[PDB]
Amino acid sequence: VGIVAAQSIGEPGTQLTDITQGLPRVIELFEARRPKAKAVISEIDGVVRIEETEEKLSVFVESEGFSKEYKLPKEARLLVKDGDYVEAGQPLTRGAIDPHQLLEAKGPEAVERYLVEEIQKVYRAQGVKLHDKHIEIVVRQMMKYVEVTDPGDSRLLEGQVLEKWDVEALNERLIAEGKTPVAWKPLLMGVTKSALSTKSWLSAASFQNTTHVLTEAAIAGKKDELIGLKENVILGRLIPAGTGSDFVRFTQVVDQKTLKAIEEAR
Amino acid sequence: YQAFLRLGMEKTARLLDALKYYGFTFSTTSGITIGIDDAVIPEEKKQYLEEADRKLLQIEQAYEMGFLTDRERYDQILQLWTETTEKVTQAVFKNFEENYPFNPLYVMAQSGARGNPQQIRQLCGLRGLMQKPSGETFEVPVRSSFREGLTVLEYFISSHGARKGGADTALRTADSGYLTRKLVDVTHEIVVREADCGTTNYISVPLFQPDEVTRSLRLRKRADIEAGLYGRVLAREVEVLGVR
Amino acid sequence: AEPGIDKLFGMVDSKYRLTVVVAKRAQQLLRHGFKNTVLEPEERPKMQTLEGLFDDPNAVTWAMKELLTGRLVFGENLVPEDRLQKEMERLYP
Amino acid sequence: MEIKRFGRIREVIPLPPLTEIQVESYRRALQADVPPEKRENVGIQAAFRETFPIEEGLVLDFLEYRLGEPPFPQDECREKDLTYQAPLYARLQLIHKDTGLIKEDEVFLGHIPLMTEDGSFIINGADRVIVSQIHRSPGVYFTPDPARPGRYIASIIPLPKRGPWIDLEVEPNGVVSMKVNKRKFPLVLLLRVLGYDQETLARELGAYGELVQGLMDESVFAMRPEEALIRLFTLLRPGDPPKRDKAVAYVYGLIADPRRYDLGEAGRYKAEEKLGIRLSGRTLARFEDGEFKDEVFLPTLRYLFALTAGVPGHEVDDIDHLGNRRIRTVGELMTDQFRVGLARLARGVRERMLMGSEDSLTPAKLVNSRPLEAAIREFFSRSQLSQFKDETNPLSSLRHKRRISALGPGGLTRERAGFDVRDVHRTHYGRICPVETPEGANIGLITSLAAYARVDELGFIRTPYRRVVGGVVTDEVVYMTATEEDRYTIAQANTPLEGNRIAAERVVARRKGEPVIVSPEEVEFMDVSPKQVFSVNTNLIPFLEHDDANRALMGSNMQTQAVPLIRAQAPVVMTGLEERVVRDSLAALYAEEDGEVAKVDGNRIVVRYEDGRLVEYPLRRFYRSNQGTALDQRPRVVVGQRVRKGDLLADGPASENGFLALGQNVLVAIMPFDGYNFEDAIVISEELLKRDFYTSIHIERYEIEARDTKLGPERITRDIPHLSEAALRDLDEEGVVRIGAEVKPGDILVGRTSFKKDTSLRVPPGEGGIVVRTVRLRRGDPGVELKPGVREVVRVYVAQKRKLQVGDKLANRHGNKGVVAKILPVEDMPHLPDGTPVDVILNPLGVPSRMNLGQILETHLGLAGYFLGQRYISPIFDGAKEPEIKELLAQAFEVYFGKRKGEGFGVDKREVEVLRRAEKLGLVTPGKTPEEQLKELFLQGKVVLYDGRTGEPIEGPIVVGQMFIMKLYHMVEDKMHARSTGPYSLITQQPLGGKAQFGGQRFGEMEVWALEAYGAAHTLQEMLTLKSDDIEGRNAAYEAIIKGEDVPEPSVPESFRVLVKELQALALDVQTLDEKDNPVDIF
Amino acid sequence: QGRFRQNLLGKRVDYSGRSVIVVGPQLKLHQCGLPKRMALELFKPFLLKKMEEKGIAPNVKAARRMLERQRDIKDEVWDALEEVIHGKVVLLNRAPTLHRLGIQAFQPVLVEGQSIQLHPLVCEAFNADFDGDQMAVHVPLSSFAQAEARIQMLSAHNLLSPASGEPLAKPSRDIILGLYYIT
Amino acid sequence: REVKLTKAGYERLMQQLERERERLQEATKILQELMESSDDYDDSGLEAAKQEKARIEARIDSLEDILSRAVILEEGSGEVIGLGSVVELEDPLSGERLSVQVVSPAEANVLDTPMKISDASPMGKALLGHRVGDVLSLDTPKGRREFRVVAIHG
RNA sequence: GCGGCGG
DNA sequence: CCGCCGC
Ligand SMILES: [Mg+2]
Repeated sequence: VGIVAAQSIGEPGTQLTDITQGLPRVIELFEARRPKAKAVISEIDGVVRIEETEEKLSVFVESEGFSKEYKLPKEARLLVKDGDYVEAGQPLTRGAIDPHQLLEAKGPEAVERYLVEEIQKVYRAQGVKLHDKHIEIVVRQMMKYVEVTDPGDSRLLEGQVLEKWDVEALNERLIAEGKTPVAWKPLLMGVTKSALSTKSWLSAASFQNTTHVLTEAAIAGKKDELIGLKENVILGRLIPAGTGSDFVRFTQVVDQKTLKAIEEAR
Repeated sequence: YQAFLRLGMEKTARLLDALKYYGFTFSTTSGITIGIDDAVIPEEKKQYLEEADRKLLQIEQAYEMGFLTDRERYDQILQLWTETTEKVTQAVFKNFEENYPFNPLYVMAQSGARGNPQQIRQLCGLRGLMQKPSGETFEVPVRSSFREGLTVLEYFISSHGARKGGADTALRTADSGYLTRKLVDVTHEIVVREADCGTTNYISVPLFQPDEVTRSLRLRKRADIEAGLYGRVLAREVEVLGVR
Repeated sequence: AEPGIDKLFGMVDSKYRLTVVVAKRAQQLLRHGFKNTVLEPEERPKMQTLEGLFDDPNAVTWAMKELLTGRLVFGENLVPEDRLQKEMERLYP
Repeated sequence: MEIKRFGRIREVIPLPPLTEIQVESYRRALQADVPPEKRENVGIQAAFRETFPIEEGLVLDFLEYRLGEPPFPQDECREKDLTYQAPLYARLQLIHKDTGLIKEDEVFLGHIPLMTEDGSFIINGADRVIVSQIHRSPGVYFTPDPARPGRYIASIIPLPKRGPWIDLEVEPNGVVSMKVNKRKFPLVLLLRVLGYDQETLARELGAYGELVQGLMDESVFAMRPEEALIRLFTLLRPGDPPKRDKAVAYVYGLIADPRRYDLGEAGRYKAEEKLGIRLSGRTLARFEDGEFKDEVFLPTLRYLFALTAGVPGHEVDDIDHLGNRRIRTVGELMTDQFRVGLARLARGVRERMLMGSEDSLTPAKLVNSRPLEAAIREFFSRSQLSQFKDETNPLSSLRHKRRISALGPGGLTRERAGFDVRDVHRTHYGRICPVETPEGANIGLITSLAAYARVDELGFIRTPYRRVVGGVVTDEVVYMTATEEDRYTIAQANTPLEGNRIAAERVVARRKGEPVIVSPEEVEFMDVSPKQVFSVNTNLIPFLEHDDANRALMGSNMQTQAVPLIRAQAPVVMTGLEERVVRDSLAALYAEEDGEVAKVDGNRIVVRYEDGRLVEYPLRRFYRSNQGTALDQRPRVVVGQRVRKGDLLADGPASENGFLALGQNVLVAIMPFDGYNFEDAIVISEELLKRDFYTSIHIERYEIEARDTKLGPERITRDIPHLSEAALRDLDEEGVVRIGAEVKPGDILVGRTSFKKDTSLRVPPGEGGIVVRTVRLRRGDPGVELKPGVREVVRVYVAQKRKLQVGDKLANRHGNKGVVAKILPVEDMPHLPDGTPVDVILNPLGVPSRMNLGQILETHLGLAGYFLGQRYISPIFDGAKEPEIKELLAQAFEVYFGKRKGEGFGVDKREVEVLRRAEKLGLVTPGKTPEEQLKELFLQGKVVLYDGRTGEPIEGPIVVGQMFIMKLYHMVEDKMHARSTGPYSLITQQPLGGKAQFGGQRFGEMEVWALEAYGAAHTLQEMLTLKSDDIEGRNAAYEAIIKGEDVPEPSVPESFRVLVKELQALALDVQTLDEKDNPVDIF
Repeated sequence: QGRFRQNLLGKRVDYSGRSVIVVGPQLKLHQCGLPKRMALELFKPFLLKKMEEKGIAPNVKAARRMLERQRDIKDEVWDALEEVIHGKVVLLNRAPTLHRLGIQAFQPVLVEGQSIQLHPLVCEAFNADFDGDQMAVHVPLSSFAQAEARIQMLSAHNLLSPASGEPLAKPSRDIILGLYYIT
Repeated sequence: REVKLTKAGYERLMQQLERERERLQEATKILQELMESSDDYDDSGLEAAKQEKARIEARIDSLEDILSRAVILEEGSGEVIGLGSVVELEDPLSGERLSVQVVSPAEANVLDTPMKISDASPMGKALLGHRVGDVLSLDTPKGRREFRVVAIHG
């Protein structure tokens, strides 16, 4: 599937030639970035209120006791008005949005759904009809890594695989006692950087720098668990996918004549 | 598609070849060809252009008086044609639908065969608005059809666009599926190996879209809704219109 | 397209599974001799210059043709790795 | 065949010398045909006077440059790989401080190439072309500022590249901004340097601006005058002696940096008009009298302040306006490098003034032809501008002879910035074809010039118009400069006229790139002809007016790839330029003066002029074109014939009868076949192959060298070390292969031996043919340049006949391109009522989507010509009209159906049946007689056609006609390598090829993915192993297959192995492991 | 272009070939028109053996010389080739290989000439028209490779697009044209 | 800021957005067909369909912008000529009658019953703020003609 | 690596 | 993007 999704999203790119879009919007979207026309998202979830004219206008999300001041230049176009509610990560300005901010305010389940849809948006307007499945597979990998704030094994300034932490935390509370919670922070790395820092050394030796990659992988006697097409390609071994699939790479065929014949050997 | 789901894969393959064979044969015997007269010009073209033409004088006389701003003049004229051209569009088609149901050029277009409404219009009706170098569309439209001789200048004027399109197809083609490249870079390790993963944390696919005109819940387009739900697996059961 | 590829797919739990069984089976058809079939009687494959597909044109064609019927069995761990090839040489000249 | 043309727009003046661009450019470049008493003022001589008066006291001056004895002749230059250059020397005299003595003498300073009668050059063996160039004509312009929508900035650009890039900007914070080469400084600072005092300056400058408060500001640096010259020098980034070392300032004075362009119109034109007024000298040059004069500086700012103030004259300069765009003719290009060489030589001679004993030094001691030769030579053989002469067919070469490029020096235009330049600008009218540009990246950046477009005194492509006074049109034509065209109100040529008087009230005209309906009283100028709007290349498409510009392009470019067919036929329907192209191109040979013919050999043509001279005109028999196409001159004149001046004596490559012809006119039915003409396939009638309709001759030039190794000279003899005698037959001449032999793939073309052996030029897989000419260059070289080590060279020309086959691709002038899908037996292909079958069947479907009605038109007219037996000439926008065609088609019905009535028979039961389905279709007026009906159906351009396979009609009239279609330089000979196994690189292990083994297609990751996705495990494994690196894998594989067995299983790819070690070679220790983390052995 | 980047960036394949493609109307999505002459070379080794299987040649080296200079080999060498290809399939590739359908598998049916006959319906899959486009062809050596090639890689088996669940074997212009005029 | 329109102006513009929506859905289909067509690819087909589609999308954005933040002023009564006011001007000398209605820049349309003139229009500027009886002029290519506000009507 | 064409 | 042709 990894492939298949990458493909289905790539071909179409060939026809995607204020607010800016097309390939660049697709590159900007896959790559967590700060688009041309940024739109200030609301970090606090309350109601809206404005202050008109004055070389600067201001949109204010206020409620219980505090208001998150939003400075909207005299040349911005805001469409939320003096009065009603605004959830975290809601467009306070008009145009494109910045993933990082939207991740902080609303949360991850929103970033993901944002990316997916905001991506489709372009292909849709270009006639292309591709299943969300694929934009999902990709995007998921864009948040397969998370930072650390509460340590147990390694220190808290690291960026490691999300699931590798679900293993640590699972066996730290479950099998071996002493609930040393491993608090982490979801991280929206860019597609390119997700790739850059992809766990297996074999794969790193390929794109970035082969010196650094092997250097570090040297010190910590790294064991490249052979899974993934790239790395396993080099081995020149059958790919882990397709027919190589661990699921079927081992399958036996017999004839009722030779089967009863094994019982004849018994 | 139906045959695929209904009778199986290979059987469908059979039907495809089948259609392929007949479609082709009938195609040769049908006797369809193109001839300059086959591109028929609507009698009303001379009408709508005249109606729009006089209408243009009104806009002119109106500015030569001082009523409309330098800009308003422009925008109003474009509107004049933008509609006039669309008018002639449905006209040519109306002429084929009522008088020449079996027109070669037409039949080609209607049937998923070849041709596009917009093109058909450049032959029988008229391709009218071609933009200048920058982007601001031209004030004068291309009154001609290809059937009749596209004039010297009208051609030249139209040239600008064809060139910008070529440039666009260039730098966009040679991008070399750049995205197919990067995409592959981040998804080249993803594969399917499993046993129904036990973790049931699902994504709820929205069936309604927020604001464009203002706050008002709408039903996401048929297309898109499909895109998000087709071939999916329901996280949890849902009784909807009587079915479980 | 192919003969009962539909039926075939419905006999396996996964697509790629089919291929594997199909293949390895083609291997046994030639390795341990070409008579290690299960449907040689009336209704076995065939060619058109003469009726000689009865000996060794395309292996896979046989495999699939044989798998279409409930003659062969395929599984994750049906028979002990090494013992399979030893018994086969013995009963097939 | 009668020739009828439908032109109604009085084409006032004939087209100009189509290759004038290059021709004249070189003539004026190097005025070597006329004496030095009236020697020119530009090119060569100008560049001479330029860096000649040498002053180091030393004094070496120019006298006269003479050259003219071409070492060898053209053809010789081609057969010998010799460059066709002229010897160039010049008289130079050295005057001494010792006023009483001087020295005159001559020194030959290298050879310079010459220009052929066609306009092409001959460098190292082959013919090359020097393509035109466009850029920002070194002048002064004012463009709006980048980000700040506020005010605009001034630009001062003068080539060459050495010259400084000057800009002028005014900022908020304060004053002026004049940045030269990555840095900025006060605009006043310099002014003060020159003499412009606060007082005088402000007064005349700010007398209307108020900005001046920007300049008069120096109250500190503005009160010291000369000292400001030193002050400015400090502002140079480098730390250098403050002792008045004009140097870097000397640079932007008069000599190098600005320009030595001809005084008066070169840069001055951009001066006078655009801004300021008079020029002194050549550029802002005046380093005379201790003080400096810069009549250019203040004006530039004097317009800046005018620009930001009022409408003293609205100068917002549109960069792309061809009026600020110059085209570099060959001459200017060659001359340019010439003065660079002149400079390079002048460099050493000054060094050689202090280096020797006074009078002891004379011409030689000051001159070395080393600089100039490497200079020029480098341009013709290395410059990214001189290229292979695209000679697929004459026309082709001709276009390539006149196309304009943007990329080049790099200082004119680059790669990544062009969206702006790529557009066909307003000003391109009649100066640049809007259709000639190529598809894909590099679009709109490289394009051929227009019809009448001719380069003036300094580049600006001028175009011809017709001045009109009152309601009267004149023949008095003027070639206007892009800028000058805007001042007037020009009108189209389509404007109805009664000789000299206009005919309508609302008569179209275009003010300034703007369509406007003007009055007869306001028409100041009129267009010459519709032709001028496009290129020669484009001007060849029949009903261009009915063809979408986008496809028209495909159509123009396709002609450039037409290939010479033995039987050359001019288009059943022409534009009106075919005659001309063959004429100004030099394909055919014309008669100079009136006279009679003597000998009409098949190799030569000797005629006797009535004046008193009898000349022998040899005919290039069968020469190898650059692209490998036949180039023969076939005499069209009989012995003893009275020839008119300028009459075709012999026909060129594709020009038969004197008309241009590429491809042939074939009868064509426009309908769908099984699927043989599916997406863009074409069906062909075996019948075509029979009359050698589409057959082109081709030549491949295989070359082998007798290299000199320190292991023993590679001799060239009949001795073939491995004992064959059956492969030594054709190789009769000791070493060489015999002329007229049939060489097949794998035969020996030439034999050779080298040290430890048979190293012999063999027939490379693919094909050979018949050996037709052979060239050997032994020891005592007559006048050839044999590279070093190269003992002797051997050239072998081979040719064969290209009959049209399934892989080949043809296409019409409108843009319908396609490949032959099936060659049908005349037996069963679409035949007409009368036995005549069609030749090709085009699929209708490819016409609607693409917009090119033009073809469907040509076909209709082409149908008339078949039964009317006549060819027609339809002008670009002024050609044949829909009514006139129906008229000729009506005439054609009397030939087709008329002879039918007399011959004795009527209508078929089939003809009646299709008529039923036709009336029910609405093609025929119900109620008329079949006779009458069919006529009305024929006029539509459609006739009845019976299947041929079934003999049953094809329900519904189908259109048919004579469409002119060509075969392209696309043979399938370049399209199919079939490799089973063979040679592998010895460095990387790749199935590379070379001689006998073809290469294997690459698989790239782009395709691996493709496989990965499929789940194509082994299919992928196989591609990376058994088929590529596992030397033991591919081995077992081969063997197995030899055995009819089942390929072995893959062992660790050497790439894995090779990696373990590469990793062992370093500290890193890559250890493979088992199930339970334990070792495992690759070996 | 180092060594770690070597195993991935790609390389040239044995048992390959490429030619100009031409539409093959009669041909079924199942098959593909391949030039015998090309097949000969493509399936050379496989042919050699079959040559000995049939009296045409005594041994391999003989069968090879037999094809070294001889002009036709007529019906018999041909009978053998056509016999060796029986149920085997080859792969085809189109210029830019964009999606998994960029390469499809077909059963080769030997034909005259130079061009390669391709099925019309798959012309959509590979962005491929007939104005001279050329496709490359490959051969699955292993009986395992052959298997997957014809099972999960053949054309007629990959009808739907992995992009969207919509078909890619959609009838194109000509077919539709016909089918419409008749209904 | 704010855009002002008449009830008639609102309906007209709202309907326009509706029509343009159907046009956009139709231009969509076409583009989709072309992209999957890929027969005679790389030609006018795509660039044209996409360009047309763009011109549409642009008119839609400007229509959705003006319609989302416009105000409605109920002014059938009043005296001074303001937005929505339908004035009638009589050329003194010739006695020529003219019917005009000044409205916001977005409502302007020479095709309406009374010629809808932009608020920020030269003629539109001159008329706003004046009442029945007034006399004023502005520049005109041929010269300068003064008109007298004949009457002010709803 | 520079240049030209084709899809 | 891949394929070729040449200093
Ligand atoms: Mg194509």
